[PDB]
Amino acid sequence: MNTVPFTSAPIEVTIGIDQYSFNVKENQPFHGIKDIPIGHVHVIHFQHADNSSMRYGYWFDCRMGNFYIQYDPKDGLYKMMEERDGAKFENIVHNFKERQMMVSYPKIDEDDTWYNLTEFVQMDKIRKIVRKDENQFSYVDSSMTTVQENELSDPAHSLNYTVINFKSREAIRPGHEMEDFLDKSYYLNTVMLQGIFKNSSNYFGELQFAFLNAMFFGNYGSSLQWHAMIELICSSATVPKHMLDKLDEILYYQIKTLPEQYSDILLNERVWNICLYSSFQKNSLHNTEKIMENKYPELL
Amino acid sequence: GAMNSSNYAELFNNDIKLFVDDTNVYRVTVHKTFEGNVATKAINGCIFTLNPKTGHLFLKIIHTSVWAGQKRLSQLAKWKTAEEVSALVRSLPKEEQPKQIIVTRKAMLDPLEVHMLDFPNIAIRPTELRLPFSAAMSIDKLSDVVMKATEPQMVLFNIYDDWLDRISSYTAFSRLTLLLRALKTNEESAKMILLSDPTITIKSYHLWPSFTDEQWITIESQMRDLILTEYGRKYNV
Ligand SMILES: CCc1nnsc1C(=O)N(CC)CC
Repeated sequence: MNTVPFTSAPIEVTIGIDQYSFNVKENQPFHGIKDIPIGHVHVIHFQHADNSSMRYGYWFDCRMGNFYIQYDPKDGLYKMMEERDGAKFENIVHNFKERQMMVSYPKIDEDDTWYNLTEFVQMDKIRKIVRKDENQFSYVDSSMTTVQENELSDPAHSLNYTVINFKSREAIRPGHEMEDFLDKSYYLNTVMLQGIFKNSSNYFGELQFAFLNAMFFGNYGSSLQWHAMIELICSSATVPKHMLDKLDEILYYQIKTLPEQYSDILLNERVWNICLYSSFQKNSLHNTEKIMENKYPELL
Repeated sequence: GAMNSSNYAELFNNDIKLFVDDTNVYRVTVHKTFEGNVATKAINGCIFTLNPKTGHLFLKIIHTSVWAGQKRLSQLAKWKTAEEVSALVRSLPKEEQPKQIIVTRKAMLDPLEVHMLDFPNIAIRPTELRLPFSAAMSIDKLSDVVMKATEPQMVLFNIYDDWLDRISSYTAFSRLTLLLRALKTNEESAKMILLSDPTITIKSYHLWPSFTDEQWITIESQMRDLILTEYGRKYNV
């Protein structure tokens, strides 16, 4: 079980770890988060009490280092940092635990929500989407734009998701215009899976990461990316059977975890209606269709 | 964006453009099978591709053999239209290629867009005008060449005959759309008006009769009456 200690909490902030969120008052004696499950990526995120503008946070994996949070009064945010001195860190953590100044990541997940949301998400892939090689962890916030959004500005702060564009030469084989536009299997299976992502696990990892940035930070480009990766599968007549079954499990847990009051913004009517009711795979997403019907039948 | 009443003069500027109408590409007669069920039999169609400034018409004839053994023909027709328009553009010298293509029906946008991916600087535009180009098959010479075709074939016409020697493109397009709107609303009356006087003929190299300027005014006025009429006969006004 790993720990992310906090130097202090000088400004009133809502702190979330995974799908859990808690409020910390100004200068409250808060000194971090313990009992974090090993073996998964995690995200710690922040919304200040005084400016709900800018949700921001950090993706990390405690196997890759000892990480802590410290408020910076110049840049005005909670920053993640790495402590290289292993014994300085265990000592900090041990003393904070002894004074019981750390909240505990909750132990029971009867439905393992977090595993199911991050099953294919790896740190190494996150670090290629979010480029900042001097740090082992990755900063993301509400306002960051995607490479594709930038095409249609600062590249050092972009989300480098894989570009998907259904009316592009990459998507459409010359001479197969109609075939490839109405059945995107060649773009899914040959261009993206075999060529770009190499396997479906990596495709699913980017799809899951895009969803999580959309949900936790309201990142619009990430929501665009999540829906495009869904639509590319649902609009392919030929999809490996293991992928379709896994996709149903993936989307089910994403829809299950979504705030009920955010479905007006984070869910794209057109994509979901086409995917569940018109696409080639309209019949291959029973659990996702079941939970979308019993939870957002308005959208449909 | 979309072409409408507000930006109508843009059709006659010096940027090359083409209208594409696909309404006569897939044509059928619906009939009864010996078992009493209904079947369609296709007849020859055409893509109507028109330069509104010069009157040049690229009439691509769509022979019924193109549908043999194909499914979902109304959807295929849109993609066949876009394939043939893209082939026409690639056949033209660069300085003759259009800068815009305006489709008369919005369902042609994605098919044409995908076939023209190689041409990123050719704008594909819908329109809010309800143009009467479906009535092109009421022009006897165009109908005749479509029905007689035994293979795929491109035929070139000038739909303005020699009008541009005496009138502007704006005025010629207005006359054309009036004639076609009349043929669409009441083809019989329209054709009666155009041929009523046996002394005005159609030149072998023309599509319409050789009216003097004065006779065109008379004709145009008779066509307006017909259109308003039918708009009464229809609506009872
Ligand atoms: C996420 C750790 C945590 N920190 N403060 S309360 C709390 C917790 O266990 N919760 C939030 C009430 C369970 C839903």
